[PDB]
Amino acid sequence: FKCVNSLKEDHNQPLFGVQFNWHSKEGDPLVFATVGSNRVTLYECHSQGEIRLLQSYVDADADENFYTCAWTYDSNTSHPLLAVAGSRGIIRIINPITMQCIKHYVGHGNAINELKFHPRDPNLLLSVSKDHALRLWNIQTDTLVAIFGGVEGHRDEVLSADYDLLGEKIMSCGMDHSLKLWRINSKRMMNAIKESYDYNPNKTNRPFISQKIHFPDFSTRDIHRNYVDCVRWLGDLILSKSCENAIVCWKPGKMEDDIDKIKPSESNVTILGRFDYSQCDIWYMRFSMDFWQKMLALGNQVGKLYVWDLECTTLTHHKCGAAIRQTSFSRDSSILIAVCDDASIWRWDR
Ligand SMILES: CS(=O)(=O)c1ccc(-c2cnc(NCc3cccc4c3CCO4)n3cnnc23)cc1
Ligand SMILES: [Mg+2]
Ligand SMILES: [Mg+2]
Ligand SMILES: [Mg+2]
Repeated sequence: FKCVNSLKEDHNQPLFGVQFNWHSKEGDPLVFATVGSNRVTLYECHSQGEIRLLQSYVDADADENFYTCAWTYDSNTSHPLLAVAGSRGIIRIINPITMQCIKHYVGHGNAINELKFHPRDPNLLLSVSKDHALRLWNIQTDTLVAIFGGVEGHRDEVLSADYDLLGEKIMSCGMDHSLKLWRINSKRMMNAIKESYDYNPNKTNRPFISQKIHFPDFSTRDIHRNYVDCVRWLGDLILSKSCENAIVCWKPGKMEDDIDKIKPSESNVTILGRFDYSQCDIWYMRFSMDFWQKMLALGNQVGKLYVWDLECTTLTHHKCGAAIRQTSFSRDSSILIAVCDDASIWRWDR
């Protein structure tokens, strides 16, 4: 990788999120979104390292602090859509063509730390919050499908979550040092999703009733000893990190235990490997994988970018010295974008 370009957003506030739109065809514009301050900005990647500013969304609330964004598409037209959220605990769905807010969802008792769209169902949006819960939304019918949390749910702020490859299950993590598994392919969750598609408030005076999932399908506090701020699936395996200068690769149960045979009382975990690095011991630092899950990237607190081949390399620039909060690879993995605490954006080309 070579650093081909960089820019600084005029708001001068930290950028906490960056996502390339992976829902565009080959030959279509390479677009990425950044989120920082109360702003959402779209950029287009062109040849010879050129970055073109497309549009900017500025939230009506000046006190909003966007922490996360995630792309989807409208199933009927294939038109892209962008979901954003942060400190206000409000999810906003933005039309990226006009950069206008189409709709909003309220419900979480606090800030939203991460948003993820179901890998198969583009209408299924997952949010994780400081209120200790995860929420699954159906954005086609504007319904709250399920709330994951309660007694045996997270006991502190949820920082991250990820769906597995097929979207049959979710792994979540947070400030309680725990990683929790929630199956959404159960008869209960499959019926709840089916019911959310039939719901329409114009044909009934009764509200749609959300599933209250109080119990995870697996839980562990034996991987990390501090806030777990990033979790991703790698097939049936899990990649997770805390502020202990390591990304841990692990699985629930014993070495040969099938993840779909695991009982909720499973007390074993198996560590399969570790990706070690330096100076990334502050909270709220996200790692990312390319579409192919062949590369793993993580920025550190002094602007160094670590890249590992999943099938190490350190990317540095003398002008890049602020914490890299999040990175995103373009769908073809030819471009890696890093966003920083000083509102700076860095473009690395393969
Ligand atoms: C020192 S400072 O500049 O004043 C500052 C201020 C706020 C935050 C902050 C960032 N991000 C989130 N949530 C999203 C999140 C969650 C897990 C990992 C992760 C992210 C974003 C990048 O990596 N926050 C929730 N509460 N505060 C925060 C960090 C530093
Ligand atoms: Mg084996
Ligand atoms: Mg299976
Ligand atoms: Mg063990």
